[PDB]
Amino acid sequence: KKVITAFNDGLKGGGGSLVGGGSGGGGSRPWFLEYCKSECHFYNGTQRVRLLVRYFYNLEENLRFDSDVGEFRAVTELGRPDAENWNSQPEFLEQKRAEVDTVCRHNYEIFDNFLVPRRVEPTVTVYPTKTQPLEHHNLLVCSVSDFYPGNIEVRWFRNGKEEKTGIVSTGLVRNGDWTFQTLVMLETVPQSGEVYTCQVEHPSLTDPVTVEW
Amino acid sequence: IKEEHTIIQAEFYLLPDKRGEFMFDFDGDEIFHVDIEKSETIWRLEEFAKFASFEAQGALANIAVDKANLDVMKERSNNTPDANVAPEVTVLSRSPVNLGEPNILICFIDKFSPPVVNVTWLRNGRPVTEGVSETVFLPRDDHLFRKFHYLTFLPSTDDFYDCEVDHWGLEEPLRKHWEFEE
Repeated sequence: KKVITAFNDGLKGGGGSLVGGGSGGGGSRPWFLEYCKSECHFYNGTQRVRLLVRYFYNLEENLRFDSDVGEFRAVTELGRPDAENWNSQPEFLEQKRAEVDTVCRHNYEIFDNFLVPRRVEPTVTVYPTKTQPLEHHNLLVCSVSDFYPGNIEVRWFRNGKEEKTGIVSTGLVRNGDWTFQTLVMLETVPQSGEVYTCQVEHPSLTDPVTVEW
Repeated sequence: IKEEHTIIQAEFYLLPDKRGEFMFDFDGDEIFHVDIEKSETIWRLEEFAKFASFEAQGALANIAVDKANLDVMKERSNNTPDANVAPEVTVLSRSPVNLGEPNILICFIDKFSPPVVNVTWLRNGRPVTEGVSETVFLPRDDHLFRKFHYLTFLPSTDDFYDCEVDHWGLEEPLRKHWEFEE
């Protein structure tokens, strides 16, 4: 069973301060947050990878480590002492520089076995929506839900004619539990012979999915 | 082909609440997070557990470093705090709603900081405490956070639901309303 590795956090040092940073608020309950995001960017699996570490103090990103640079770089003056301090530590620098390999590439290989290949087929359904006396433009709804990954194509057709106008959508909606959903609506006033169609394409399917109304 | 993906190790320590967090993100979804007080790896989806493991102790070690670092930052900035950033709240169903068919309501809390919020699901005006769950604070592309709260329910025209969210950045709690609508 493969073990996922974590990124190593360097210790910051004191001894100095900056002249009053900034609030932009006041009166509110004071809070203090040390937040770090170590991001592995895979441009094509492990073939091309960039590591980007980002440090935040409250609402401000103040320090960054871009594997293409090979050193820490201050984003705001609040992170400069850490950049200078850590950049003068060859051992730490070598460890960080190697993480694109010991953490990013290492963990991808693990996740490539179950996250990269995850596939959940969508459920497609079409249905009208208004208030009965359509009055103005009517609305046809193509509901596509419960799918993964997010890459999906949802197109409306008017007698084999792809509607490139009158489209109203929720866009890609992330449910937070590894599934997505979306509603792609077409504004049009129906006509029996004139049939509307929803075509859905996704990497979990073999052939497009169509639904007529 | 080409496999474009992003994996993120997100961690933080917050004062004065004395709360930390350590999680992993894959393309915007949580893989797992570590329960700091129990030193245990919690997978977002149970099925993930059989494909890998993570030594929880590594997260606790990191959190201890973030904690020490927070004091250095507070000192370096002369304890100068920022404004609290209130969240946007959205309530939607997980799947198309059909009367009598079990479904899930999602309360999506977005773009806020600090990473702390009080959330309450109300069914017909009364707090619901069973059939609910939530995620930890999830990273965004910027410096802000998002979170998901869930409520299992049975669609009916006699009910209405609310997701009440309170955050230090809000003047008063925010109550987002949701009702079945064929």
